[PDB]
Amino acid sequence: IMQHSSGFLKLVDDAKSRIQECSVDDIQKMNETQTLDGLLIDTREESEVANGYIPNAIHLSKGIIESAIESAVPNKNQKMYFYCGGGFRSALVADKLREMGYKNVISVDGGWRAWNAKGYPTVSPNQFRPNEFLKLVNNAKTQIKECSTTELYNKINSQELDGIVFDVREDSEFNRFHIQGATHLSKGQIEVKIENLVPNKQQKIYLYCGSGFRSALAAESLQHMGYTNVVSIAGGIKDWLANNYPVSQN
Amino acid sequence: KIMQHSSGFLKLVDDAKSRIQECSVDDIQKMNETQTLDGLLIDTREESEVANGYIPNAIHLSKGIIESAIESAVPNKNQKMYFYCGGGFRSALVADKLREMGYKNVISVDGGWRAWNAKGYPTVSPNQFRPNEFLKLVNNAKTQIKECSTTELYNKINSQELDGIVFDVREDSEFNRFHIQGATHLSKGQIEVKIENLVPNKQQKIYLYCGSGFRSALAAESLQHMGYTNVVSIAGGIKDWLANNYPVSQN
Ligand SMILES: [Mg+2]
Ligand SMILES: [Mg+2]
Ligand SMILES: [Mg+2]
Repeated sequence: IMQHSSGFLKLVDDAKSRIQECSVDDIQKMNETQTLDGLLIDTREESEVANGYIPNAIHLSKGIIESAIESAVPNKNQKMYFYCGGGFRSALVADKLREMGYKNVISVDGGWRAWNAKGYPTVSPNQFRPNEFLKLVNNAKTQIKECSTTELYNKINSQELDGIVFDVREDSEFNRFHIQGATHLSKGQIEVKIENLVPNKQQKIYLYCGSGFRSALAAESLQHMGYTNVVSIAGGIKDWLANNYPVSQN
Repeated sequence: KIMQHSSGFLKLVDDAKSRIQECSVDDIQKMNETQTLDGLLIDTREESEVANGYIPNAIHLSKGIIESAIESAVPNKNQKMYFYCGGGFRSALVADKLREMGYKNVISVDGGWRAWNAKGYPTVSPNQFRPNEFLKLVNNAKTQIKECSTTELYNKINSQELDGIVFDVREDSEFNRFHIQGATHLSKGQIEVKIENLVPNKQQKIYLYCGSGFRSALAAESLQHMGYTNVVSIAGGIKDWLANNYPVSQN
């Protein structure tokens, strides 16, 4: 039960005179039918969104949204739906973004209170899993060969390395540190560059990333190109560091 | 940049292009020029490529990281997204992979950055970027409000001459890291909701600070619209406080 004060609500009433609102029903119907046609933006505090949020939502708090929106959503025509606890703070957000030139903004009347008053589905932050990414990764792992960090490190340390090692992380990740002697070939660029770099498609190639996941996807892709001896390092450089294996910076 | 793409890569690209929708760089340019862009415009190139310039209205999600990031960054599987790369080839692989994950409202920009520049269309450098509308709002607020320096606030606190209530209007995570000793956390998000209960006397002197002086200026302007007549924003924020080697507090 909120006890909103008169001066706050005067600001809210003024904002609501200028911005478009929709119902929680509109959001729920678009969610259920997979027809949501804008960004759905939770403007509540970090401590509020930790207790659950509306499906398909992203977080940009009212406190930071003006300072962040032009970098995060440069397109002034982008359709955006805002909600907060009760439909009042989100009206102020939509009106400020309208003032900045984002006119395709909608505030969700009633907000989180109305959403839960109708019993609509919610999600916890702890519940989030990148399910489709992990499905793609498991799809790749079924098709490829993998090798542990211990097996690779033991080969390197024993001067029995039997393949080329590529770090398929981003520039910034590789630059901070990498497995010593690894060659940087980002997953973004690997299919473009591999045939010029490694024309022998039977050459043994080890790929690693942060976790074993991006490298598995990259290895599947190289197999589609006819590379027959690609190996992904299970657990990636995270598992490598967990085993206290060493890393190097250029 | 003249590219020499290998046959194996282009077979993958041909397979991807057979399953995804493409548009032209003209379509992107026409939507940009008329402010009618109707989806996210996503540059899938490497960090080192985007650092040399990019297409207006674009955001960056490299092909290397996009599958690992998309469900957190764009949870809505119906979100319309346009992808571009150097030449329309990597971006087709990206669009096809996101389609495989259930993001069907995806389009690859045929010809990519190379066709964009071949037609002489406008580009942005990363160093050109300025949050112009945010800075306009801040200057808008500063015109109307009172400000004082970090040194004025510091001297007042250390003289036991503190004449106002001090609010940190940053986010939860920022306040919990460290704050000016004794300041009450009242986020800019919640300040209008809570201020009348915490400060019923609208002539009570109130100091607001944030990281830079920018959010507190916006918050101070909003408090004035509610009839608070003695709000003061700390120019330069807690960054200028630290710049003067003034100490901070946890808990
Ligand atoms: Mg596959
Ligand atoms: Mg104003
Ligand atoms: Mg404290």
